[PDB]
Amino acid sequence: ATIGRISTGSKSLDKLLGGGIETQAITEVFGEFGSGKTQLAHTLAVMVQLPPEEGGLNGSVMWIDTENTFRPERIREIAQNRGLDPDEVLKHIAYARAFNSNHQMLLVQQAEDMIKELLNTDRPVKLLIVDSLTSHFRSEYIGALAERQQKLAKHLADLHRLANLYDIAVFVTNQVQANGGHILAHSATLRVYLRKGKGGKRIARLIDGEAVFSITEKGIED
Ligand SMILES: Oc1cc2ccccc2cc1O
Repeated sequence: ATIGRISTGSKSLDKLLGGGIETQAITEVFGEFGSGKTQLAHTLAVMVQLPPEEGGLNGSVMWIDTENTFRPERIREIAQNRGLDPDEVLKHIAYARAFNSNHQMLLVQQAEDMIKELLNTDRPVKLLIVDSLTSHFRSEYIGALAERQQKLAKHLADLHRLANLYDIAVFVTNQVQANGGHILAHSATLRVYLRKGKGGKRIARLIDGEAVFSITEKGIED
């Protein structure tokens, strides 16, 4: 398949990304608590449902939530201010809460079943969100870094296999703050560092210029 792109909602961020986040890729956004990673996830879950002329892929979404941070009412707001019907947008987001890191890993295998079901339809899965990818692994493997890295490596490999095999954009969030971080090392296809700037602006930089945007009723925008 050709590489598809999903607009982030921000022209600035899209330019930094060469058009948007890519299918057949894992995009990892990392930064401190409150930097806006989950807002970017919510925005992408709407944008992907637009036609390509507006920066989407007419795609369906699968969302794995590890922190109970998915907000359907926020999806509705973004959809309504992106000219889409909010009920339709929500009907095309499959949502699951991961109870722990082992359940999170099983949910990726389950996602493949729905991906296959939708593959030949007019609304194939085009976006798989894992928010937060690292939170359960970090809390469960305190004092056991070597074992944590083994499990994370397999999880990321599963996500790669889905991105490439089914032409999906995988978008993952990772909280990194004071003294923290192996990030995801070199595993993601693309690492985006997100931070707060003056006056509520958000600033993004590729790790391995900078885009600037705001969180609004449209999700994010310049
Ligand atoms: O109905 C489902 C929703 C999911 C969401 C994310 C990951 C896996 C899922 C599996 C489902 O059957």
